[PDB]
Amino acid sequence: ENQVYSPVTGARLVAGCICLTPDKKQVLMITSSAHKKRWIVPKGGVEKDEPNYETTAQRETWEEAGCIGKIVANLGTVEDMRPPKDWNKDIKQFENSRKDSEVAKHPPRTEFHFYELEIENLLDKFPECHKRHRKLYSYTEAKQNLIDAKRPELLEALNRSAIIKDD
Ligand SMILES: [Mg+2]
Repeated sequence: ENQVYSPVTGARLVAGCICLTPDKKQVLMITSSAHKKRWIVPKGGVEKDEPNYETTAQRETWEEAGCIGKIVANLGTVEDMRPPKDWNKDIKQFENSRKDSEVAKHPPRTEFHFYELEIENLLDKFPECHKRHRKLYSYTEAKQNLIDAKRPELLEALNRSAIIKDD
């Protein structure tokens, strides 16, 4: 009941960080709690008392990755467009238009507000440090992790960052 939702779409409002090394060659990823073998980036629900998305983003980056640094860019918004859980056994599923196919119209699950952070410190002890792993990855490696994790929206956030893509 601390959770904030879009007054328009009902999507849950979430903020997180693309945390880059000063040389911009690697990004910090954490293992998912829902899927322990899948590598994602730190993010979490904005809480009712938080005054801005930067606050949520830096709180989640500390709670989930033991990462501290400074926000150096606003990477804007991306949306979790994954269908509902009930969808799989539904009657109508897809919409087709002559030269393309799309999944049937639905509201986003989540609206993500992402910021790029320059890592200033990684600490060995942090709130979720026994419940998650956290590791730096080059662009090529991070990109493959996020496809494997089935999170293209997190890949879109990574691609807006200043991470060096010429590995
Ligand atoms: Mg989270």
